[PDB]
This record gives sequence, C-alpha cells and structure tokens, in this order.
Amino acid sequence: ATFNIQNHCSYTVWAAAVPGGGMQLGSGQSWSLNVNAGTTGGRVWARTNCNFDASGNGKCETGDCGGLLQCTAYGTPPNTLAEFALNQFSNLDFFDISLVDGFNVPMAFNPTSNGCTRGISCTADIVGECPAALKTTGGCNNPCTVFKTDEYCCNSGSCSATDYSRFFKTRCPDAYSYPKDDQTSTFTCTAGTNYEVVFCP
Repeated sequence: ATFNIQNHCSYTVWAAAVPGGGMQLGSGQSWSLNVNAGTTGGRVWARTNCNFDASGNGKCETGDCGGLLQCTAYGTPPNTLAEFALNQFSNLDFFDISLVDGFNVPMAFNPTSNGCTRGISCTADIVGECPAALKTTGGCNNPCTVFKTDEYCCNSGSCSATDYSRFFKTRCPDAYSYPKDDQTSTFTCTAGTNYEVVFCP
C-alpha cells in the first residue's frame, strides 16, 4: 500500500513513520511511503522544530524518535498519530487518528483507493486551546502522559472518559481521546487500500 504523506503546513515538519523512517518535509513537500500488506502497529506522525547532524542524529521538540531522522521506534509525546493495521480480520484495514499520545500538528488521514472514501481529521487549534495542566512546548499532552494513572492510562480498572480526554474528544470527535475510545474512533477500509496523511490540511 502507498501512503501519500503531505506537509500542507506553512512550516517545515520532519515526517516520521514506523515502519518507514522519517524525512524533512518543507512546506508543500510530500513523501510516498510503501507500507507492506499485513503491517500492524503502524504509525505516521509529524515532528516539529528538529535539528539533525550530517549522520541523521539530533533532536525534535515534539515526536522525537530516539534522536534519529529515520525512525525505527515510536516518538516521544506529544504527537498527533495516524495509526493503522493492514489486511486484518475480514479483509479489512483498520485505521484511526489517535490523541492518546497527545497532539502537536493538525492532521487528516484519508483513504484514496478501493472505493473507500470516509476519512478522519483532527484540525482544531488544540495547542492554542490546551488546558494548562496538559500544555507543553509545541503541543498538548494526553493526561495519561502527564499523570500516569490508571484513570487516564487504563492498564487496569474501568476505563471511561475524563474531563481531559473530553477536551480532545469534543474538539476532534473522530480521534481516539483515551485508550478505550474504540467505539467512535475506529475506521476501516477494504484490505489493500491506499492512504494519505496530510499535516495542516
């Protein structure tokens, strides 16, 4: 499958993918990423305010993946996430936008083939609106990241929405706002669909 990863922000971002790596995308530039059929735990995200040396080692203000330009591991919150698992049960791809690891950059994540048309977006000014307890440089953290309790992180107990998850959910109703926000955040397409991930759509 092909992911068309497009930076429509006026600022440069450093696109990241696992599997895939990462590259600098100036405003208006795009990356076509091949993603094999059957991939699980897939993510695409943007990183902000990075500075990398000649060998691809360095730092990003949001979404840093172990100091690498070409990510092999997930990024450090906050990072708006396009998540996917391809060719799963019932001849389906499963995909979502997640704010469970926070928000940095607005995002659309849409199918582009196979007669799959229903996509996803989170475009609110979540950084400008972020509550004080969640705010950080370049982003808005999920309360699981900030507080690290089961109320927000749901390893055990009864996982329900919280005022801090609801902040994200009412502003981006399409996206996961807390770990068990499954019922209203799950998108599917026929297996084998292509996708776009657009920063600042």
